[PDB]
Amino acid sequence: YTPQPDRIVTTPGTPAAAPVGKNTPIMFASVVRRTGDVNAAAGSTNGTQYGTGSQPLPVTIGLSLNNYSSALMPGQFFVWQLTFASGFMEIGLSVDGYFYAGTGASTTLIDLTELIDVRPVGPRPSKSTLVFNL
Amino acid sequence: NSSASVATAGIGGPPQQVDQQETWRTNFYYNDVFTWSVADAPGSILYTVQHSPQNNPFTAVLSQMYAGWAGGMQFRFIVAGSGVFGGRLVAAVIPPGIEIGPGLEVRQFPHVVIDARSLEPVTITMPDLRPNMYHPTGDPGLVPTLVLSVYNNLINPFGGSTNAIQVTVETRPSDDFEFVMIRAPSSKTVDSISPAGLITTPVLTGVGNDNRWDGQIVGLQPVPGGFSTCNRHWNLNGSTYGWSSPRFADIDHRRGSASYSGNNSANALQFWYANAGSAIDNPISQVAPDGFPDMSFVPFNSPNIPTAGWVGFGGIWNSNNGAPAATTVQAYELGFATGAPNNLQPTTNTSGAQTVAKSIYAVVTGTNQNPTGLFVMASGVISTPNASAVTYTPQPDRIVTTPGTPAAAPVGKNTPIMFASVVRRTGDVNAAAGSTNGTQYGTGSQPLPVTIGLSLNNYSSALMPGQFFVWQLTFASGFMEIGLSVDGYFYAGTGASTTLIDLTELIDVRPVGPRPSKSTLVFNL
Amino acid sequence: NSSASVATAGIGGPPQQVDQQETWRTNFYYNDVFTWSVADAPGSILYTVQHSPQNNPFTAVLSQMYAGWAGGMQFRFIVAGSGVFGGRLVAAVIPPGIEIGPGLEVRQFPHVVIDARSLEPVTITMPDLRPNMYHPTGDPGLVPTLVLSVYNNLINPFGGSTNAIQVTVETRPSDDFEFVMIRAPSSKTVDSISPAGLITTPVLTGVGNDNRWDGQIVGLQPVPGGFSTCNRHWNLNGSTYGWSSPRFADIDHRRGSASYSGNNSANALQFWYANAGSAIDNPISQVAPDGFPDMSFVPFNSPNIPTAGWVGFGGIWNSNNGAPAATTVQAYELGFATGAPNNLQPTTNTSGAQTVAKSIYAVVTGTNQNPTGLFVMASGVISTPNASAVTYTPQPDRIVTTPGTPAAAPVGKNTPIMFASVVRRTGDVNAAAGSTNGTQYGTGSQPLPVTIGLSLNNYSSALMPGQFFVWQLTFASGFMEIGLSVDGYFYAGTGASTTLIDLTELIDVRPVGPRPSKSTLVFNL
Amino acid sequence: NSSASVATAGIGGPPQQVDQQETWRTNFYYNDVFTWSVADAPGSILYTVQHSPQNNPFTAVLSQMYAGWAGGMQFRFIVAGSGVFGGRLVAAVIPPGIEIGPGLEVRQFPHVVIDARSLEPVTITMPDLRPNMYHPTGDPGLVPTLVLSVYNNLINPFGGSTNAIQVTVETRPSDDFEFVMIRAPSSKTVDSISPAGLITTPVLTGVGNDNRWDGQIVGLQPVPGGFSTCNRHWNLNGSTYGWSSPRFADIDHRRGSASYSGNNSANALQFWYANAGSAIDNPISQVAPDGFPDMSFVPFNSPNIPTAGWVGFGGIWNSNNGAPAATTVQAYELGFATGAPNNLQPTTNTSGAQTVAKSIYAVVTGTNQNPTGLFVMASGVISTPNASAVTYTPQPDRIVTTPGTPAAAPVGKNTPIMFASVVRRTGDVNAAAGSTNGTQYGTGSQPLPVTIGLSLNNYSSALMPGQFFVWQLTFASGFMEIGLSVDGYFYAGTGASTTLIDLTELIDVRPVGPRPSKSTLVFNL
Repeated sequence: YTPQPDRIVTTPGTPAAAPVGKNTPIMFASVVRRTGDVNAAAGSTNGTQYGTGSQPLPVTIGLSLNNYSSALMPGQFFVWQLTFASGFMEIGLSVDGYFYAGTGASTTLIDLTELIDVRPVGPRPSKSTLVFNL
Repeated sequence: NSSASVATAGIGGPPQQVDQQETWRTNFYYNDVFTWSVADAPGSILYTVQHSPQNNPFTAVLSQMYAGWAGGMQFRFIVAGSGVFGGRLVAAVIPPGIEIGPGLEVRQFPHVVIDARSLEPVTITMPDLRPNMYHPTGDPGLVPTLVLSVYNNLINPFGGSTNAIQVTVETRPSDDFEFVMIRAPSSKTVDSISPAGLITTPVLTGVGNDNRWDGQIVGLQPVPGGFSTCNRHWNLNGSTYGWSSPRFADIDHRRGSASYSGNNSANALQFWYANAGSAIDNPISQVAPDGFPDMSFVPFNSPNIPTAGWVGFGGIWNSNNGAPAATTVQAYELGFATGAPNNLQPTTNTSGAQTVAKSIYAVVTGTNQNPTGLFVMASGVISTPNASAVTYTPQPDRIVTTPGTPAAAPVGKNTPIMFASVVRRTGDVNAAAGSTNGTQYGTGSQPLPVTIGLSLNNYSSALMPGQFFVWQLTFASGFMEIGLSVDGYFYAGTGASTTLIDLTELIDVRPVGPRPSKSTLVFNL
Repeated sequence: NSSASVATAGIGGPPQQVDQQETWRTNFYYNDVFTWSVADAPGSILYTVQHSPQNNPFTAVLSQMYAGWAGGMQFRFIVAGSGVFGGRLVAAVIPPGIEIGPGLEVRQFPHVVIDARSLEPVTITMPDLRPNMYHPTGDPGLVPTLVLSVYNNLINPFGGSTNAIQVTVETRPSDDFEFVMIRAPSSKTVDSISPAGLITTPVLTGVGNDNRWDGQIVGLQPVPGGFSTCNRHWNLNGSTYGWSSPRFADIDHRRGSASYSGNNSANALQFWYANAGSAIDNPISQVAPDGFPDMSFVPFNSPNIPTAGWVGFGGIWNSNNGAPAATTVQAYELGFATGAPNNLQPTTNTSGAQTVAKSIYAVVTGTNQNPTGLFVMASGVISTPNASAVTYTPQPDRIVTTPGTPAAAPVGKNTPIMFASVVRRTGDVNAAAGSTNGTQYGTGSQPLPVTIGLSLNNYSSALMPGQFFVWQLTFASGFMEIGLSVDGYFYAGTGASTTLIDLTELIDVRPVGPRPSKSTLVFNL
Repeated sequence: NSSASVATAGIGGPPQQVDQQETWRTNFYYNDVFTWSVADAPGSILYTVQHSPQNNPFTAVLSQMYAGWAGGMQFRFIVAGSGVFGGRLVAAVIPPGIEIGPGLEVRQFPHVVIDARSLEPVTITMPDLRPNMYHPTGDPGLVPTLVLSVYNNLINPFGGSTNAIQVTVETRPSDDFEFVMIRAPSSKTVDSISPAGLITTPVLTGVGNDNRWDGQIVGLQPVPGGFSTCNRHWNLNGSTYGWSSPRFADIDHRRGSASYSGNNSANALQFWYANAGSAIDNPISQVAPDGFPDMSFVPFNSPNIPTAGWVGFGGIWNSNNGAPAATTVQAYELGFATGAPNNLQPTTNTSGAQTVAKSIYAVVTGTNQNPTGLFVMASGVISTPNASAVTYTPQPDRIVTTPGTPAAAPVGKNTPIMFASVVRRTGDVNAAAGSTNGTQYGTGSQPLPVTIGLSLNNYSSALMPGQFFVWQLTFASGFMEIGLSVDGYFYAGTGASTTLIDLTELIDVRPVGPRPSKSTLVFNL
């Protein structure tokens, strides 16, 4: 996956994303174009690559346009549930703008193409573990 | 207080005057059952129904007799549980005009809660939500929806395992409910629903009825890696991609080419072949004659017999004549191939392919002629050595199909299945079989009485996408459930198992009724 | 039966608030009559009608003035007898939403018997079975049906040919019948009834023309093999599948290739063609340009003329400059074909076709150009050599159709009809015929004011897909019924006939209103 | 007008549930206002409304809370101006069964008059003229409509210096008004879907962008002569006549032919073309590859620059190869054309078009191959002379559209407008320019957020074909109204002016709702 965290460039003012309990910080994985050797066959039928971001742009543009300090005070995550064709999970958003999952020490990619729907659970304490049941 | 149900029904009923014919509706009766999984998310709808006289079995019967009706129905739910399963459900009556999908908050309605450790039954009432006019039986119009949603997720502690538990539904007509206007009792039937009829105990307990070899169905075979089949295979939209008819009949292709191998006229192997697009004599599809196998060719040279070939008896018949040639009549392997005779290779793709025949044993006198007919019997026998281990025939890689074919693939823990049958085997010339029962397992994906019924009568309306139609098999010991998809393929809850299920211990089969395609089918043997 | 409900209708009725018209309607008026014979079998249904303000003629005139209606209508029946004939009919008021057709029995309905030996008329009131909901005059909804069926067979003591008697029906509105919502009887168009106005006496008499050859309608032609039509056709859903305008309009196509074949640039046949589906300057659909004939081409070889070809007069027209070429002016065959410019073969499928034009005689100087336009007149002539020639043109096999076009095939004893007209024929230099007109028959699927009217106003939800809208055609001697489907085909009840019906001795046309499509339309001419 | 309807509003039962509430009904509160000018014609309609609880503020919020309604609602009108002013207005309640427009004769329905001199307010109680059934907040069924029309025109005797006065509209629910089917508050049905939410202020201030160029929308551009647009454009029927999906992504077309010009294999100008109907990897439409610009190509010969051509960066890719050939990679001018390689002409229609590319500068090494692909980036930059910043690109002529596309033309005094955006421009390599980046107005039909929400939700039963959905724009100096049609095009009441309207001084946008099309959108700047 590109970029790796050691590659990511930042300003000194940046808050860090770190774990809370069993809750872990998450990145959003995406399909991005790849290019290799000049004139030769790709070696991959789908052309696979996983480019990463920590926030989706419609959420970034909304947090920049309109201040939400009052909405989530320190010690809370704002929570939504994902319902999949089979199974469910809950996802949380911190003050610091980083998104969290109850995936612990897992490094496995969660597939969003089987998503049926997402609905808000509402604001919750940051210590509480987010459900993962896939 | 708000106006009485019976009085408002009275206001709904004017052009009618003969009134209520009943004094009996206090008992509750079995409507249905649904399953609740540990998967089923908070806010998920397991079960929904629209208000109808069909909601109760007694009213369903009486409704045949009458043109119109009005009033309420009461619905009662009993949880099976165990005392150690938590989670809770909400039952809501949705007044008409409310769209139903995952955006519907079902707890902002008139409602009651069902706890999963509940000993006692929980009941809710569905009144008439448009008492302004009576409803027709045969064309109801605007009706309220009953909806059941998961209020809190299913909590198992895991002292064993259990990942699905069931909730029963029971119904009764209200004291305001009424029928009016007698009509012909025959128009709507008492007999069981049009898919259910397709599977009953005699198709499986004997007789012989498979859609490929027409042998006795001994067992059910699961396929973990799916398959595709189309020849004599029908879906519930009543369309086929195959080329043979569901009425078993002799194999006749009038314009093909004949040659022989052995470099000598007499005591030789006759060869016959034709292009795919040469099959003019078939009304169904001009891509291969009726009754020709959906199996690829398995090349051999004397003295060897072909291993896992389809073999049938017949001979060569001149293009315009009235009778076949008698010296050419012998047993032949029949199959799909390309580049016949001389660059001959097996293929399971029809597009530019050739339908071929080659003799197992020698013909008295050979013939080279083009064009000529091929006349070979309806159904084949498997050629394979004596003693030699049984590998079910045909394997999926062998199965020939048209490009239009839908594939059978897994759903969750549900796996696509084939019906296994006893088919004749022949090996080495003059030697002992090596097997006392003569064992072989020939396979089909659909039984023929079900195929012929799906071709005769369209059932699109009966099972809409995301559902399987379900039946239960009860055995002398144990039970299982079997499901039928839209695409005509049959499914079992056998997962990654490849073990053959024995149908000779079947006591009975009964319809569970239509169910969601995601739900796992029970297996308990 | 339901005659108590007078006081329960009187809650649903009164919120509207209107007067009762009683003094004008003392007497009953003629609605229809049907024939009863020794060969009409028991269980057969001879006559049926829906409740409607259109049953009494004066109430129909009043319906115009009002936007709602309610209450009952009285029906009065007269048997013509003799007093020596036995037998009985059964009269039942059928509930709303109960399907009508031959499967329908009176067996378990409330009824009255109508007797062969009766000498006195027998009067039934047909009550309102919808009274809680007031009906709209121009969107009515669901109503009940009055049905008369044969209980006992007509029997005669004696021989002879005499085997039939008639039964007349006359109607009167009841004392419960009412009109409400007078508003402004000002400026609504289809207050008058939309479907009923399509056929009229002076229109079938001498004002109407047909919608494909623009000729005068002489007759009706049954087609017992059935047929299909798409172009310049509209329907009761407002939808069409053609390309040409609702009226007759000239051919202008800017983008073609022009060429000739021969050994010389002069005294040659000009050829021009362009692809189907490329007419982006046609507002209706790109299938062909406007004015282009919907019948397949006629191949011919120089110097011979095409038969039963569509010929039109025009020339090659410069695309760059916008102007004709005089030297090219000639009579041309215009048609749909495939295989252009030189492998031409006929088709009835538009998709992948070419719209083709070829001159029927020599042009003085030809032109080879790409691109060049084609400019031809609206009106068309049939190409036929001297005297005796083809029976009617286009034959059903010649007609082209575009996807989406449903074909019209017989139902029971009702057969689909085409409209026949006398059309102009020209063919072969200084030819002649056996008659001065040279009696050549052009056919259209609809009359053109009907094609124009069905494109001008809406007609949806007025006629039911099971029913046909019926009109009665009355002659100086005898009568027949004609019907219109939802699809916009006309049908008549001649069964397996091919014989042409002569409309010369027509006195009158009257609407009979909807009737089930399996009901035979009567023929007594 | 009726008054027994109230007894009918009166009937209850199972919709009421517990505890119904009168709510506030006592006083008249401001619903709306309309303007009456000396300009307006007799028989013109100033105000119209269907009966609904969305005609108080208090019953519009309670509409979410309750699922069903019934009964009358009172409307009070106050004329303000002077006693010296002549003219008269007519208020009338019209029963259902109507289509309102040029033929709906207001002054011939039962009605009351409103005189301009009236100091005191004039009241009407509007009842239910179909009270038999509860309406839900779904379909209510067809209801009575309130219409106010000018009977005789507004006169000022003191001339044209003052020429308009306003009339206020106030409502309160009547006695017979009731609610039913309460349930509990949540969002529901047709109520939650409206074109309103597509347009809003942050999108026009700086968040949004256009659908052709991805630029930042600086202005509104009026187009008096009309235009047509389909690519990446959408309607309120939810579909597109275009060939691009609604996002910006690379242009990939696998089958075209590639060549170069200059008779040299290195340093040459690359050419690629293909016919329309070969876009094998596009689901939207096979006519052109998604992401391809909807404009006709612009001719240039080397080294001369295209005057206002669309340029993008990319190169040539063969199907057998995993990534493009680098030597080919260069800037290309892209367009739709006919007549490749060397007879090139622009095309405004997709039918028979060719999608063409030519490099603006030399490529390192050319490639001659057929078929072979084209791979070019998502959004384009404008090619145009050095210090050019005249009007906008594309002009209406330059836009390419399909034969299924409906065109945008003036309706009344309402003119179509395009959305103007800032685009990158280049003067050909190096030299000088009018500024650092240079001014350039690229235009699109829609803001990309409106396009994504038309593709996301179906608004067909949410704006009528005769209507515009209207919002009002406030600028620092001045204000205007803007409208969106059901066909996807945007309009302004600017008439024939061409002046660029600046959205950079935009304070606000807010919805005015549905308005009929003919009636003029306000422009006061």
